[PDB]
Amino acid sequence: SKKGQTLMLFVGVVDPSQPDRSDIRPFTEKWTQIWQSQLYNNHVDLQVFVIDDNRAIFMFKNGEQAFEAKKFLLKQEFVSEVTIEGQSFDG
Amino acid sequence: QTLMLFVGVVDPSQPDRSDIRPFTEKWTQIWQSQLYNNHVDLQVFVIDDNRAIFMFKNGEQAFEAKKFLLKQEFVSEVTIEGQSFDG
Ligand SMILES: [Cl-]
Ligand SMILES: [Cl-]
Ligand SMILES: [Cl-]
Ligand SMILES: [Cl-]
Repeated sequence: SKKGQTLMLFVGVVDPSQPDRSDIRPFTEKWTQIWQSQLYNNHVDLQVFVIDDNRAIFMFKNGEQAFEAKKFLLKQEFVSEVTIEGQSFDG
Repeated sequence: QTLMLFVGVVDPSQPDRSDIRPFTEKWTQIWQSQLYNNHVDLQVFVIDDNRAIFMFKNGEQAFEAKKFLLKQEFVSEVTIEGQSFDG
């Protein structure tokens, strides 16, 4: 069982070597898994879903850690943006 | 185990358009409400202008919802995933 509401991140990826290119799925898959590993080693457990060729969702086991994860991701070269969202309605 | 559904939405009156956020927001709310009136509680996370995640913390209810959603005119696709953290 979890403590707290469910939060996730959306994480955009840009390859600076090809900056206007959105169809970079291999690169997004590579780097999101690396970031997941680095976050795991900082004691932040999350599940990754690659939902576009250049965008992924990180779902947290503990939503309290969403800000630590956003802060980490925004330090990474290939992260273009990061937003945090909770549930859309009231269910 | 918590289960979730990835739900794709299509507006047949705006065929081949993904920029249908108002329609997606309306219909995901309606489906959530209809399921709640039959005792299935879920949370919606809208993830694109035509896609949402429905999360079922009573996990088994996800298969009931999947059956309900796949027969909706405005649902293009529904896939089911389990919540799982490496460890
Ligand atoms: Cl590391
Ligand atoms: Cl994962
Ligand atoms: Cl944000
Ligand atoms: Cl909700």
